[PDB]
Parts: sequence; C-alpha cells; structure tokens
Amino acid sequence: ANKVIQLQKIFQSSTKPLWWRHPRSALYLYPFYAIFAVAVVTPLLYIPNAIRGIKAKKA
Amino acid sequence: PVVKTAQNLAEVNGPETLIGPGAKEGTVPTDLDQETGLARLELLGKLEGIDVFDTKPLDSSRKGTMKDPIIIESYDDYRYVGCTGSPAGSHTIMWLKPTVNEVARCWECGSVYKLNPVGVP
Amino acid sequence: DVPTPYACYFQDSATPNQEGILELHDNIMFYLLVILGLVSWMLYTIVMTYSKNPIAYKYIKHGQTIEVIWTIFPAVILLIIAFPSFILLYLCDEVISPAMTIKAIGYQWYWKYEYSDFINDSGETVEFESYVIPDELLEEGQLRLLDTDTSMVVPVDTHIRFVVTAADVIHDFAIPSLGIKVDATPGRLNQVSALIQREGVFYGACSELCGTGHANMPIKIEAVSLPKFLEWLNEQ
Amino acid sequence: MTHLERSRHQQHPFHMVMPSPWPIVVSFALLSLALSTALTMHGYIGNMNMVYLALFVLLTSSILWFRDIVAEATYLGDHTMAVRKGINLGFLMFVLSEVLIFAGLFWAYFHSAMSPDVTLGACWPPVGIEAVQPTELPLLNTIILLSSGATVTYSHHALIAGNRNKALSGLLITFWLIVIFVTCQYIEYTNAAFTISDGVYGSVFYAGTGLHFLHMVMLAAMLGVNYWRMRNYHLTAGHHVGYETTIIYTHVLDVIWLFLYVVFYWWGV
Amino acid sequence: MVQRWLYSTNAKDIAVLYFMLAIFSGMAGTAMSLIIRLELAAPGSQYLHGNSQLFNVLVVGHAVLMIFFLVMPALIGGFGNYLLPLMIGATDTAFPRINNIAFWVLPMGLVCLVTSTLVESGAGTGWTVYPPLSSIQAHSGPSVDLAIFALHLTSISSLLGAINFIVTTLNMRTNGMTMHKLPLFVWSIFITAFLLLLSLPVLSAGITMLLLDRNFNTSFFEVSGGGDPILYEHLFWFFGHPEVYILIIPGFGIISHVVSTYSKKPVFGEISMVYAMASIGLLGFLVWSHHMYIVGLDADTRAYFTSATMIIAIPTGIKIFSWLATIHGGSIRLATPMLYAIAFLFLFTMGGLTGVALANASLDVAFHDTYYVVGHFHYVLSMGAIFSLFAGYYYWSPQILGLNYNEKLAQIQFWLIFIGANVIFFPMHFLGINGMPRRIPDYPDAFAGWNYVASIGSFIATLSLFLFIYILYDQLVNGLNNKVNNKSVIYNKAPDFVESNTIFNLNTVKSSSIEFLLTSPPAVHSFNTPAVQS
Amino acid sequence: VHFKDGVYENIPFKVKGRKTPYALSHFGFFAIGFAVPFVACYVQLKKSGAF
Amino acid sequence: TIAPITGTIKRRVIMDIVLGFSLGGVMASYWWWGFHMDKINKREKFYAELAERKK
Amino acid sequence: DEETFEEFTARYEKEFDEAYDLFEVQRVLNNCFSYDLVPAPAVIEKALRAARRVNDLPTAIRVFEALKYKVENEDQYKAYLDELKDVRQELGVPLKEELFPS
Amino acid sequence: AQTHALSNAAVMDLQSRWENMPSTEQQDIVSKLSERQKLPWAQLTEPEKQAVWYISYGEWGPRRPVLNKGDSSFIAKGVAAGLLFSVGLFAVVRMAGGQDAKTMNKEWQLKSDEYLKSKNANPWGGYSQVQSK
Ligand code: HEA
Ligand code: HEA
Ligand SMILES: CCCCCCCCCCCCCCCC(=O)OC[C@H](COP(=O)(O)OCCN)OC(=O)CCCCCCCCCCCCCCC
Ligand SMILES: CCCCCCCCCCCCCCCC(=O)OC[C@H](COP(=O)(O)OCCN)OC(=O)CCCCCCCCCCCCCCC
Ligand SMILES: [Ca+2]
Ligand SMILES: [Mg+2]
Ligand SMILES: [Zn+2]
Repeated sequence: ANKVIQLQKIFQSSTKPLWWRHPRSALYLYPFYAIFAVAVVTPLLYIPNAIRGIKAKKA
Repeated sequence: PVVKTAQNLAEVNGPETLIGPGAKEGTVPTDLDQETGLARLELLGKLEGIDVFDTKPLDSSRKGTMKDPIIIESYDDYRYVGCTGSPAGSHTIMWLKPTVNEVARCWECGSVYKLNPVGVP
Repeated sequence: DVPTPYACYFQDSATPNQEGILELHDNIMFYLLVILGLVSWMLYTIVMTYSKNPIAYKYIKHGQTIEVIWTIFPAVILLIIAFPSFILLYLCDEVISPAMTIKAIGYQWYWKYEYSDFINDSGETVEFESYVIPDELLEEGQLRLLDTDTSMVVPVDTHIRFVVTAADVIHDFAIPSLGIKVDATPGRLNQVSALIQREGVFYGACSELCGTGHANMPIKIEAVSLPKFLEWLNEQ
Repeated sequence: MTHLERSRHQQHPFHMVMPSPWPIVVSFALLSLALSTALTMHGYIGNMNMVYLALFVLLTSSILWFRDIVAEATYLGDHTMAVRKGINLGFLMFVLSEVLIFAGLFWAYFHSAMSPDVTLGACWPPVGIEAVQPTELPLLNTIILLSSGATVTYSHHALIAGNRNKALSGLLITFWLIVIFVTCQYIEYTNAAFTISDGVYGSVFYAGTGLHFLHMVMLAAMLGVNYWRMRNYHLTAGHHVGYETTIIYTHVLDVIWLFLYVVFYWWGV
Repeated sequence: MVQRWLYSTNAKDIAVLYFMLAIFSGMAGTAMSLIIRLELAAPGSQYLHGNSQLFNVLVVGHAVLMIFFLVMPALIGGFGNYLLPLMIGATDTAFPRINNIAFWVLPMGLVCLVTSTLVESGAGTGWTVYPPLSSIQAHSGPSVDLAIFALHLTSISSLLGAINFIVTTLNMRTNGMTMHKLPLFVWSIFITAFLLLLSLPVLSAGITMLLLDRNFNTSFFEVSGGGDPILYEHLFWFFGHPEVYILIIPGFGIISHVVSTYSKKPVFGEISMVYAMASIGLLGFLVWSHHMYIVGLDADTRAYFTSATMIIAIPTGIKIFSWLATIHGGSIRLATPMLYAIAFLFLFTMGGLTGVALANASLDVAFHDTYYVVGHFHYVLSMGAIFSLFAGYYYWSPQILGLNYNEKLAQIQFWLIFIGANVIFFPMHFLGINGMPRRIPDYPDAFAGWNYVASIGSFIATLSLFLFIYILYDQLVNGLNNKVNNKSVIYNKAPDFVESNTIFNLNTVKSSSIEFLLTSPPAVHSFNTPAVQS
Repeated sequence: VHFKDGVYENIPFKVKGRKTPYALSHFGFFAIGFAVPFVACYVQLKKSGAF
Repeated sequence: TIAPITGTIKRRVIMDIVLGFSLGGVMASYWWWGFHMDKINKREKFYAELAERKK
Repeated sequence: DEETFEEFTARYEKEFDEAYDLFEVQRVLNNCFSYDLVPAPAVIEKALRAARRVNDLPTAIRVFEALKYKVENEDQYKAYLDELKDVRQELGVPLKEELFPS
Repeated sequence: AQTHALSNAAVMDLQSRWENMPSTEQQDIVSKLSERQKLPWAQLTEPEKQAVWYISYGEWGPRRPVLNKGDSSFIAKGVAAGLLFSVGLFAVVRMAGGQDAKTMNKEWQLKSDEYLKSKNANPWGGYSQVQSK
C-alpha cells in the first residue's frame, strides 16, 4: 500500500547491515539461520559412514 | 524542522534530501516520485541537462609545458592520467599519477599535468 | 613388432598402413623441424643480442610486410604437410575386397577372436578367448604383460578385415606394429583393413581405459604362412 | 551544483555492494544439496528429506539475496543507468547460457534420432513407443504461451503509458496463463504412454520438456514477484529492470518452446 | 576480519582467495602426480599394492586438480579478478556477490571431489568421464556422482566469473577507454569469458545426462536402450577443446605484458593480437572432433577436422612471431618473469608443433591414447599455463603485496622447474611413439628406461615447487627487508641510456597500464575520481 | 566500507604480530595440501589389504 | 662529412630470419636424409632379401 | 607516415632548440636515439648545445657514449667524433672512455 | 658563482663510497657540483667530472643490475645442488619401495631375446631387450 518512501527513509538511516534494516528481518533471519546450520551440519556427519561403507538401514 | 525534496539540482544538500513523495493512491510511480539517492541525483542532472558522473576524455589538444601545465580537476589529492600525445593517439599510452605536490611528465611527449583538487572531504 | 628398451622411434612396420603413416610422420617432422629451428635460432640470437642493448627501438610497432609474410607462411606449410595427409587418409580408408574377415570382441579385461569366415569341423565358426598370462604363471622367457594365453594366428600376405566391437565398455583394438588402432564401442562395429607383409609376432595393447584390468589386456597377432595357417585352423 | 555538494557523492555511477553473507551461504547450501543427493541416490541416507531440506535452504538463500537486491534497487536508489545496463546485459548472457544448454539437449535428440540404433527398430520413435499426439494438448500449450507473450507485452506498454489497472490485469492474466501451461504439462506427464526410462526417445523427450518445465516454473515465480512489486508501487513508469528481465525471459522461453514443439512433435512423430 | 573475507565484495580480496585456493589445489595435484610418477617408475606394483583402481583415481584427481582447480582459479579467478578492474580503471567489478559465490563454490567442489576419492572405490574413469565405464554398471558408489557435482560446481564458478568479466569490461570501462584501447590481458580475459559462456552449457548438459543415466535408470548413453557413448564424447569434447584454449589464452595475455615491459618496447601488432585471440577462440569450437578420430568417423569428417585443427596454427603462429618481433630490438632485462616468458615461447612452440603433428587424422591412428599425447598436452598445458602463472606472479606480486621476493632463489627455481619439466615430459614422446598406451599403471618392461628418467624429472620439478613455497615465505616475511637490501629487483624497468638517476627517481614508473601506477598494496577501493585517458 | 590498507593488510592471514611462528602455518597449509593424496591412498589401500 | 647511416635493424632482421631458416633446413635435412633414409634403406634391403629367399 | 632523414634532422634540431630544462633535453635525446638510424652530426650539435644550455656535463658525455653504442662500426664512430672535434673542444666535454682511462 | 673548487677530501673516490654516505652529504655534494656546472666545462677538474658522471649515470640505485656480480655462480651452484638432492631423494625413495619385477633379469631377458629371434621380430630395427643386469 505504497510504503516505498517510508521504507526508503528507514533504509537510508540505519546503522545495521542491509539485510537487518527491515523491521521484519529477524522473523526471516533467525529460522533461516537455524535451518541452514542444520542442513549444512547434517550431510557431513554421513561422510564417515560413506567412507566406512555403512549404508543407511531401510527401517 | 523538515528538509525539502531538492526540486532541482541546485537544492541538493546531502543524501537525505533526495527522497521525494511517492505516488498518490492508485497511479504508477514516476521517476521523479520515488527515485532516491544516486539514481535520483543522476535523474535530476538529466532533467536540468548537467551530466553528472563526468565521462569526458583527457585534454589532449596542446602539449602542456611546465610553465602552463595541463590542469586536471580532481576530488582526491591524486589522479591517474593516460596520455597518448599532442594529437589523440600520437604515441603509446603513458600512465601518470599527478598529485598535489608533484606534477606528472610523460617522458615521451613531455606533457606536464598539474592537479587541482575539489577537496573538502 | 615388440617394444625395445630406450627406443625413440616406431616399431618395425609389417603393413602398408604403418609404413605410410611413418613416412607421413617423417615428412611432417621435416617442416616441424625447420620451424622449430627458425624459432629457436631467433630466440637465441635476439636474447643474446638485445640482453646487452642499451637503447630499445621503441618505435617499431606494425611492420605490415613481415605481418603478411608470417600470416601466409604457416598456411602454405600446412597445405604442404596436409596434401600427403589427405592422400594417406583416403588411401587407407578404402576397403578393397578383403580375402579374410575376422571379429575381435573386447570383454572386460580380455579379448575374444572369432574367425567367422572359416571352419573348425564343418562350417562352424572358430573362436577363442585371449587371456593375458599371469605373472605367477609366466615361464622364464615370456614377456610380462605382453604375451597372452592363446595367440591370434593370421595368414601372411592376405587382406584381412578386423571387425572390432565390445560388450561392456569401450575397448580399443590397437596394434602399433601393424599400424591399426580402432576403438570398440558396445553399440556399433568398427572395421579396419590390414595386410601383413612378413611373418612373426606383433604385440599391442588396449588404447582405451576400461577399469582395473586395462593394463593387463594385450593383443598378440602371430602372422604365419598360409599352409601353416590352414593347418592351425584345422587343428583349432 | 557547487563543489561542496558534489564532493559528497559517489563520483561514478557504479554500485558499491555492501558485504553480504548470501554468496557463501548459497555456496554452503549448494554443497549440502550435492552431498546429500550423492549420499541418497546410493542408499547411504535412508530417506529423501535431507535433499528437500537442502533445496529449501537454497531457495530461501536465493530469496534473501533477491530481497537484498530489490532493497538496493528500490529503497537505496543505487541502480543508476550504468548499473541497469550491466544487469540487463548479464541477464542476456545468462539467457544465452540457458539457450546453449537447450541446444545441447537438442543435439542429443538429433543424434539419437538421425542415426537410430539397431536395437530401437531403425525408426523414430522406436518400435513399442506411441508418441504423444501434437495437436491435442501441445497445441493448447503453445497457443496459450503465445497469448501470454502478447499479454505481457500489452502489460509492459500499459505500465510505460502510466495506466496501473491495465498493467496489473495483463501481468496477472499472463501469470495465470503460464501456471495453466505448467498444470497442462504436468497433466500430459501423468497420462503418458512412455516414461523417461523407456529408452533414448523418452530420455531426451522428457529431458528437454522437463528443463522447459523448470524454466516455466522459474518464469512464473518471476511474474509473481513482479506482480507483487508492481502492486506495491515498487515499479515506476520508467525504472524497471526485473520486469524487462522477465519479459525477455518470457519471449526467449516462448521461442525455445516453439522450437521444442516443432522438433519433438512435428518432426519426431 | 569475517566481513572482509567471508562476506567479501571487492575483487582484490576474492582474487587473493582464488590464488590461495589455486596454489593449495596445485600442491595437491602435484602430490598426486608425484605418486603417479613414482609408482610408474619401474614395472611391477611398487608403491601401490596392485590396485589399478587407485592409480586411475589418482590420475583423475591429478588432472582435475590441475585443470579445474589450479589453472582456472589462478588465471581466470585470481589474475583476472585482480587486474581486469585495475587495467580498465573500474572501481570494483560488477556483480560482486556473484564474484564471491564463484570462489566460494570452488572449494566445495574440492570437498566433494576429495570425498569422492575417499568413498567406496573412487572415480577411475579418467578426467574424461566416458561411459559405459562411468555408467552405473562399471562404477558403482557415489564417487562418480561426486566428481560430476565437483565439475558442476566449478562450471557454475567459471560461468558466473565469465558473465562478471564480460559485464565489467563492457560496461565499467573508464571514461577514456574505447574497446580498441584495452590492454591485451583484458582482451584475453574477455575472449576467454565468452569461450566459457559458450562452452560450459554443453558440458553441463552432457554431464547431467550421464548422471541421470547413472542414477535415474534413464538411457542417454546406455547401449541397452538405444544410447551411444559417442554422443557423450561429442558433448564433452565440444566443451573440452575450448576449455584448453580457455586455459591458454590468459597465458597469452600475460606473456604479452611481460614481454612488452621487459623488452621496453610495445607489443608488435596489438590489434593483430586481439584478432588472433578472437580467431583462436572462434576456431576452438570447430575442431572438437580431433580427440575422437578413432571412434570410426567417416573419411570426409576426419578430412574436414584435420584441416580445421591445422588452421589454428596460423593465429598461434602470428602470436608467437609477434612476441619474437616485440623482443627483437629491445633492452632485455632478464628478470625472472622474462625468463619464464622466453621458456613459454620455446616450449609452447614445441607443444604446438607436436599438436600439429597430432592434428592429422592419419598420424592420430598411431598416436591416439599413447604417451605422445601426454607429452603434447603436458608441454602445452604445464608450460603455457604454469610458466605463465609463474611469470604473472613474479611480475605482479610486488605490486599486489607490497613485498618483494628474492631474485636469486627465483632464478634457481625457474631453472630447476625448466630442467625437471623437460626431463619428465620429453621421454614421454619416445614412449608414445614406441607404442606405450596411456592410463596404464603397469607397462611391458621394455618401456621402463624412459619411465625411469621421467620419474627423476618430477623429483626436480616438485623440488622447485618447494623452493617456490619457500620463496613465498621469504617474500611474506622479508619483503620489506628485500626492498631495503640488494637481494631483489625493485624496478622492472631500468633508466634509459641518456636518463640520469634523479630524472628516473622522479619518474620511476613508465608503464602502459594503470596497475603499476597504484601504490603499495592498492587501496580497498581505488579510482575515487575516475581515471582519465586520451 | 573502510578496511585497513598496508603491506600486510591485503591478505587473509596474519604474519607480523603472531603468537606461533608464521612458518608453522605457512608450511602446514601446503603440507596438508600435499598430504591429501597420501591420506586418500592410505584409505584406499586400507579398504583393500595392507596399510 | 657523415653519410646518413640507417636501416641497420631491418638488415639485421632479414639476416637473422634467413639464418634461422638455414639452421632449420640443415636440422631437417639431417633428420630426413640420415635417419629417415636409413630406416627406409634398411626396410627395403630386408624386404629385397625376403623376396630373394622366397625364390 | 614515415619520415625521411632530412625531415628527421630538421625536426630534432627544432625539438632540441625548444628544450627548456634537463628533463626535456634528456627526453628529446632519448627519443632521438630510439630510432633505426644514428642522428646526424647537426642533431648531435644541437644536443650538445642543449646540454650546455641547461648546465649538465654528464648528458653531454652520454651523447657520445650513446653514439658509440648506436653506430655500427668502430670507424664511423671515429668519423663522428673527429668531425665534432671543434665543438667538443669548445665546450670542453670529455669522452667517457678518455675520462675514465682503463 | 660558487667558490674555487670542490674539496678533494669530499670528492675523491666517489665511486667506492657514494652509497655509504648519508643523504644530507649526498644532497650537499650534488648542489655544490650543480653550482660548479654553470662554469665553463674546461674549468672543472677531472675528479669533479668523474664524480658528476658517477652521480648521474653510475651503476647504483636505479641502475643496480639484476645480478650483482656474483649471482651467476650462485644460481649455477643452486641448480646443481637441487639436481643432486633430487636424484638423492629419488634413490632413497626407490630403496624404500616394493621389489623389482621378476622379469628384470639378464637371464630372463636373454631367453626373451632368443624367443624373439625365433619369431624374426623387429628384423631391421632392434628386438633385443636386456636393459638390466
Ligand atoms: C593443469 C594441468 C596439468 C599440469 C600442470 C600437470 C603436470 C604434471 N603431471 Fe599431469 N595430467 C593432466 C594435467 C596436468 N598435469 C591431465 C588433464 C591428465 C590426463 C588424465 C587422464 O588422461 O586421465 C594428466 C595425466 C598425467 C600423466 C599421464 C598419466 C597416465 O595417463 O597414465 C602423468 C604421468 O607422468 C602426470 C604427471 C604430472 C607431473 C609429474 C607433472 C609435473 O609437471 C608437476 C610439476 C608441476 C608444478 C610444480 C606446477 C606448479 C605448481 C603450482 C601450484 C603452480 C604455482 C604457480 C602459481 C601458484 C602462480 N599427469
Ligand atoms: C594448453 C592447452 C592446450 C593447447 C593450447 C593445445 C593446442 C593444440 N593441440 Fe592439444 N590437447 C590438450 C591441450 C591443449 N592442446 C589436452 C589436455 C589433450 C588431451 C585430452 C585428453 O586426451 O584427455 C590434448 C590432445 C590433443 C589432440 C587429441 C589427440 C588424441 O588424444 O587422440 C590433438 C589432435 O588434434 C591436439 C592438437 C593440438 C593442436 C594442433 C594445437 C594447436 O593449438 C597448437 C598450435 C601451435 C603451434 C603449431 C606452434 C606455434 C605456431 C608456429 C610456430 C607457426 C608455425 C607452425 C606451423 C606452420 C604448423 N592436442
Ligand atoms: C616466413 C618468413 C619468416 C616468418 C617469421 C620469422 C620469424 C618472425 C620473427 C621476426 C623477427 C623480427 C621481426 C620484427 C622486425 C620488424 O618489425 O621490422 C620492420 C622494419 C620496418 O618495417 P618495413 O620497412 O618492413 O615497412 C615499413 C612500415 N612497416 O623492417 C624490417 O625489419 C623488415 C624486415 C623484412 C623481413 C622479411 C623476411 C626476410 C627473409 C624471409 C625469407 C627467408 C627465407 C630464405 C630461405 C633460407
Ligand atoms: C507454477 C509456479 C509456481 C510459483 C509461483 C510463486 C509465486 C511467487 C510469489 C513471490 C512474491 C511475493 C514475495 C514478497 C511478498 C512480501 O510481501 O514480501 C515483502 C514484504 C512486505 O512487502 P513490502 O511492500 O514491505 O515490500 C518490502 C520488500 N522488501 O517485506 C518484507 O518483509 C521484506 C522482505 C520480505 C521477504 C521476501 C520479499 C523480498 C523480495 C524477494 C522475493 C523473491 C522471491 C522470488 C522467488 C520465489
Ligand atoms: Ca610400477
Ligand atoms: Mg580414445
Ligand atoms: Zn605522453
């Protein structure tokens, strides 16, 4: 509903990194950080099994 | 108080006066409505015809002796200058770095370049 | 026929293809050597003359005459060394009435030869696998990784069409002494023509990666006289 | 202006991007996706949920990256003329890369068809495969795609003319036309006589058609984000790069679909 | 520290990250080459207890590490990203986040390639990943898939860098530069970017279809279903021959700069240099099928392709002859970069001559998949890329780092690598012409002789590499001390033979490019006021 | 944004002000780079017979 | 007086070019006429002896 | 457009006449000697006059040193220096090989 | 202009000690010699001419060569030592390796040569494979 000027004022006067300037940045940045950490840590733990030759049990 | 919207290029005072008012209720925004910052400044320069972000090439009309060196304007205390001769491409490109204290001489065509800064950082 | 230690040239030819490609290689190397000598001498003299030059001729940039000369000199060299290339390519490509046709199917780390044109008892096709002799099973005198369990016996002075194909991966039928190197894709056949001019033995290997046993899969072609070839075929 | 004021700006049109985590984050997500799909297609991972999580992370990282780029373009005003020209040129290069990918797929089709394998029956399509009739569904697909291209051109001209309602209506209806094309192509996938695993014919056919399907999904996403931006007054009458981007994408993808239609339907049947 | 490097946005930081990754991967590839050349020194399983699969895995790792992780991150990534904005006066490369993501998807391709080597058996298909050896029947396990994903990641990096370079050099040129006034290295990078742009999509399509055949039961190259591996050969080589020209063209750009600056006279026919590089790039796409003369193509196809491959010798010959013309009539300052450039000229001419001998569809019958081919492409690749990288480093590092390297050690390293590489790669020609097949861990014991002396050569080359690693250390801790004492070369251009020492001291830098006018390590964002040129 | 500039400010690693000597890190980087293939060979030989 | 002396570098260039062509020609002539012709002579002699012993 | 010898000589006589300081004299001498020809004795005369005008002895010696390093034979150098003997004696410039006798 | 002449204690043997002087003394000497240049050049003494020539075109600072009079021998010794160390390491790692093939004997290869002589292999070339002892 035509918030461009208000958000321009908010964005051009802010001592924060660009992705944190919007008031609803935390809602998109905290769950993303958690999910990203999980999704990056998980596959690496399965590499020692690949080297060891152990496949995942079909249970 | 409140700052204006820099109606033309002569009222621009800082990046905070380059915002302007948006579209009213239901019309498409125009360039003069919601452009901001550097793009807004460039747009203003286009409307009043003053081409911001000067792109003119080097002054290569005369030789530029030591008594009357070719003056180059800068916004920093040095500037790089690639000269090619008294005509446009007489000799090969020669890159020089004239600063405030020391003029730059080509050593191939002898041109002397003297820097003057805008300054006020 | 067989590789020699500290050798720097081709193996001895036994087919017109190998001697033709040898002559083509020498003819090409003639011009390659004149060019290499030119480049090396120019580099030599320029470096040793102008490494002690105080004044650099910094105003010599375009020089159109030498530009066009070395623009048109490589072209004429290429045409000169490409005429015999085309002659040989169109001469060795022809299939001119092979008096014998035999198949060589490359299976995983072995070959299988099949003399489809000839008989064993009455009409039935002759075939045999050619396994490499293991290093533990070598008797003193045989060549390691080069002598097979059974040899591919071939008559001399006869036109022979080798039809090479494969079953699992791409296996290359390559004998350098006979001057033949044609691959074997499992999908399609590949025919090559050969005429062996002297009796003896000819060793080659597979010129295409096929897994762990790529190194230990050679090809042994033993060219013998025609009556002896018939005797071997009947004993086969 | 005076020197006092001109000393307070960039001195060059080009955009200084602030440091951002999105490149390395997208790289980590892409690595995790590749690793998970390599350990899942070979049974080292019991289920396919990890690939889904990696794809979701990659998608969200790309969304945050585009959220930053639209913040810079719209609310910081960093996109001057030179930046806009550079972005348009880069998107043209990316479109050229996609066209060459499609050309490689077309090369695979032509190699599989012009020299038919003896195991295929020496005829295209191979014996045992009944090809999809071009006239029933694909004719509707191509006609609605040409309609979508004409409609997005109409909406773009209406946006330039300054009429908001016509531009929004055209963009919405072309988004719906593309989402109907996607639905119809999925339907054609469901009731199909042959599968991607039924020889080279099915292999190359579904490779090309599914690559175009993925490109159409991406194009529908771009049209949706352009509709949001135009609805909330992000797109001005004279400054819009993403919308010109999606128009060029729509037209090049319609041309790709026309070639794909002709080759795979009016020449392959 | 995290924002500057992990969150990087400027081209110089990404370039030095590229260089660090490239030298790490080159060290790993050199270790693999040392292992290969040590096992392949005498007949019989010496160091690897049998296990030809391990030897094939090492060959694949060596080739990939050298090509996709050493030559390209250094030439295209490091030098290209550091110098292209500087040479054209661009303040900072366009699409900076794309520039960061290309680098950051490189080492993850490394991670997945390494874990492919570590998983059940490793990829033993060669750097070319030909089916059906690479199909799911012959290679099971996720190793081939992980190598495919490493190739996809490096293709993404290269394509993104190519788009960035194209846009930067087309749009962000300084106010005085037309396209005709660009430096030669900029032109080489631009042409290489277009080659990557037009080549990588085909490789991606072919490799993705191979992966689908492996794991999605589909048949693009399966003979049981109507496929043909020759299609994969076509796609891969259509990518790969432009790939080798991508590897070599930036070397051409670097050598021109080094010759022009250490002969103190400009390049002979610069516009002809640009035209020759453009012709080479255009012709690289028309000759791809000379790697597959054996598969059974028609006589007319091979006759066309040998002519097309021979045509490339004309622009390359023009470039070689113009470099000698540039060196002629100058004042040769025989510093380390000039030594490397001269060695490049000679050994690249040798490699190109061997390639011309290989371009014939009749001679390729006797030479295909032998060690003559490895001699040829190791000459051209190793020399024209590694020597170009050494020249570029020894030429630009005192400007990039503000730290000056030892010169005696640099010359010793150059001589050691020159002799070692010659010793390792020249007997390969004799082995190939005698009939030694390629990609074999064990050979008939008649090929041992040369395989011995070549194995000696590696132990020299790697040693020079080790010295290079020491030189970096000596540069990184004693660079300022090297400047203050007389152990290094401070000025790349000596005063002219009329010019006094003070007149030179007031005009110490006489260069044709902006890069050398910049200070000790250049500011994080230079060119505040745009560089002007007539 | 303003980052520090200087002779050692252009590189990700720290050279002058160090707790451990810089030679250790400099040569360890390339030593692990060189030992990656040895680790791979050791693993691939363990999964067969030997060491 | 001094006669105008000029064009020394062009003369040096053509002298170097012809001398390099002569060196390459000598190298390739040695290659051909010694090595290739020795191999051809050996092959022809062996085949002539084989044809003689066939009689 | 390629210049003749007479045009070259006149151009460099002029360019030496409008040389105003040591930097200009050295630059003009450098780009005069960076050609595929040895400058005529009149150009060397103008170079010596310019070196005396800016009060720089070593560049006057360097003129003869560059002429020696530029000329083809050891006899044409003698023909240059004995033709320029009067001016060299007038200005008092010594040759490099006679200034450092070794 | 200036006084009679430059002091001999400050101008003799400028070649052997120019680089060891402080910059202030160098600048003072340069200024004095430049003030003396303005006199007719016949009045300058020979040490003054030599000093001025060495200051202008001396082989120091900018004119310092790439190799400083002893580096060719150093690089030759370094490359020879590198070659020797390379072959020494190669020999050491060749000793710390597996065993040599069973077919690399004089006796085995003489029998192989006899078999090849039976088959008339490589008639004009060479079929002899010994290469070992
Ligand atoms: C970039 C390409 C590149 C380079 C430089 C090399 C260099 C070397 N290679 Fe190889 N090689 C290949 C790419 C390369 N190779 C490819 C593509 C194959 C084909 C694989 C196949 O067919 O399956 C191959 C195959 C191959 C074979 C044939 C194996 C076979 O077919 O059986 C051999 C055998 O000796 C070998 C060993 C070596 C050795 C000892 C070096 C030595 O030269 C090592 C010495 C090199 C250096 C010391 C480089 C310097 C190191 C740096 C890190 C650069 C530093 C500079 C900067 C950082 C600016 N490699
Ligand atoms: C650095 C990258 C690089 C470069 C620049 C080249 C350059 C050339 N290459 Fe090569 N090549 C490879 C990398 C490269 N190559 C690789 C990696 C392989 C193996 C792939 C694999 O099997 O895995 C390969 C294999 C390869 C083959 C396949 C053979 C086979 O395996 O069956 C062929 C055949 O045509 C070939 C030829 C050429 C030719 C004619 C050139 C020409 O561009 C060279 C031209 C230069 C000159 C000719 C010298 C300079 C010119 C003059 C001095 C003028 C005078 C010359 C004449 C008149 C002729 N090379
Ligand atoms: C195919 C023949 C050789 C191809 C290339 C060989 C190697 C290339 C490297 C050359 C190094 C120097 C080049 C730069 C010099 C330069 O720029 O010189 C240019 C200058 C000035 O220009 P201008 O007066 O010509 O024109 C005026 C405007 N440009 O004059 C020259 O010097 C010309 C020299 C001509 C040489 C012709 C060739 C001589 C003999 C060829 C045939 C010999 C075969 C005989 C068999 C035994
Ligand atoms: C068959 C094919 C199916 C696919 C079709 C899918 C359709 C795609 C529709 C996506 C458009 C809606 C997104 C924004 C909605 C919204 O409201 O987010 C914007 C909201 C409120 O708006 P605002 O006015 O404040 O703008 C302010 C915009 N900065 O701001 C925010 O919190 C800021 C950040 C929001 C997070 C997402 C928006 C950032 C833009 C990047 C989006 C790129 C996605 C493209 C790929 C999916
Ligand atoms: Ca071995
Ligand atoms: Mg092959
Ligand atoms: Zn100039």
